[PDB]
Amino acid sequence: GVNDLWQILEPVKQHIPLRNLGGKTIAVNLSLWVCEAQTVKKMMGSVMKPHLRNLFFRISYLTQMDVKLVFVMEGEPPKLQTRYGSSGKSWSQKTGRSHFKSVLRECLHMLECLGIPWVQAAGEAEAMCAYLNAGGHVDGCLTNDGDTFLYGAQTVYRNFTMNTKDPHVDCYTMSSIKSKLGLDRDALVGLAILLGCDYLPKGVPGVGKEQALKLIQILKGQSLLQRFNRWNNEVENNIKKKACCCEGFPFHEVIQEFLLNKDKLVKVIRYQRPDLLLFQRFTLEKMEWPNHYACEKLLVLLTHYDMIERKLGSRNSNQLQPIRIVKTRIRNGVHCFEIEWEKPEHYAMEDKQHGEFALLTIEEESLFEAAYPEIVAVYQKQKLEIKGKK
DNA sequence: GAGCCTAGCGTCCGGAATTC
DNA sequence: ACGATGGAGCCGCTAGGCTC
DNA sequence: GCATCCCTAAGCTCCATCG
DNA sequence: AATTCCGGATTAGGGATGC
Ligand SMILES: [Mg+2]
Repeated sequence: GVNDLWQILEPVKQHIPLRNLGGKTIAVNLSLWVCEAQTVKKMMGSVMKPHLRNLFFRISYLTQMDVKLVFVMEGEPPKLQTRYGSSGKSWSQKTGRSHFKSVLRECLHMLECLGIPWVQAAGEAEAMCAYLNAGGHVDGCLTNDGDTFLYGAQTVYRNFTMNTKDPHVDCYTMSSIKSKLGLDRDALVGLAILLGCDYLPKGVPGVGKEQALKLIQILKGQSLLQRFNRWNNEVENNIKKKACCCEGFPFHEVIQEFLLNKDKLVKVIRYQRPDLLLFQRFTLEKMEWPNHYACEKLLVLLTHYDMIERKLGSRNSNQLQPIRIVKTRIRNGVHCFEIEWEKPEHYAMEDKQHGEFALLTIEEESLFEAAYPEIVAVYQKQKLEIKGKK
C-alpha cells in the first residue's frame, strides 16, 4: 500500500467497462471483498451479512459477462508489541479477526456450491494474485488497492463497481507503465521503498515529487543505485537521500519480501457445475433465502455453465433442456433469446400451479445458438414461416 | 454494495462542455 | 369481406426509494 | 366555420373495431 | 480538439377561446 502510488499510475489507467472483460480470467482478493461488504453502514436495524450476497451477485453478473474467476484465500503475513491498543492482541481485535476468518470460510463454502475455484495463498493474497497472473493462470488481478505489481503482476484491475450507469474497472498494464511512464518492476519496488508500503507507513524523508525526477535521471538501473549508497542536482537529491541514509536501510528485508515467491499450486484450477441443492441449503441456512428464490437466482448460472459446456462440445443428459425460444429480446444492446426451460431436478417453485411457466431466462444469441443449434433452427424456421406468410 | 420494485419516457438537432 | 385507424399492452432503458 | 394560442407527446406490436 | 449531454427546436395532434 504505497502512499500516492495510484496517483502516480493514473495517466496509464484505462476505464474498461465490465462487458469488455469477456473471455478473460481474473484473480480476486476475497478478503478485500469481504471487508468492503463489512464497510456497509446503511442497513442499521437489519444488517444481514452482505459478504455472501455481494459475492454471489458479483459472481453472477461477471459470469453473465463471460468472465471466469478464481478467488485467492489469504494466508498469514510474514511480519507483524507496545503493550497498548496498537498491538493487535486484544479481545475485541482477536475475536473480530476470528469472525473475519469465519466469514472467509463461509465464502469459500459458497464458492464450492457454485463450483468456482479458490486457491490458498501462503501469505498476502496479492502475492498469490500476481503469482497467478505471472504464471498465465489468470488474465488479470482485481484489487481496490495493493502491491500486486510489486509481486510481479502484469495486469491489475481496480475500482470494481456495478452501478447501472458506468459499470467498469480501471485497468493498469505493466507494459504501458514501462512505455508511457518508464517504470520497471524494480523501479516500482524502490518507489515503494522511499514512499513507504503497507509495511512502512512513512513517506518521508523523500518527498516523492523528485523521486520521479531521479527516475528520469537514471535509465539503466534502480535498486543497484540504492545499493552503492551503503558503500557511499545529484548532490542535492542525494542529500535528501542522505536524510534517508541516516535511517540505516532497514527496508532491504522488505525488498526481499517483495521479490521472494512462496506461493504454489496444489491442484489444477477447475470449474464445476453449480449445485442447486447445496446452494439452496447454503443460502437458506446462511442468508435465509427461500429455496425457490435461490433456484431463481441460480438458474442463470446453471444455463450459462451448460451452454458453455455444449459450446465446448460436451453434451450430457443432466444438462438443462430448453422447451422453446419465446421471442428475441435486447439487453443492454445485446441480442438475446427469451428461453423457457424444463424444470431441473431439485428445483423449487414459488407458484404451485404456474411455477413451470415461471422458469424463464434471457441468454445471448451467440452462446445459445452455439449450445442448442436445433432450437435456434426451429425458431428461425418459424420466422421464415411468418415472413413467407406475409 | 447490489437488488428489488415502481414509475415514466420514448422526436430531431446543434452548440456545448471539457470522455458515461 | 377488405385494410386501416385506432388502442392497449409490452419492451428497453433510466432513475429514485426502499430492502437484504 | 375557421383561426388563434397554448400545451403535450415523440418507443414498438399485435388484434380489433370500424368505414 | 473531440465526443457526450441537454436545451431548444421541430411536427403533429387536441382543447378552449376569439374573429
Ligand atoms: Mg490481503
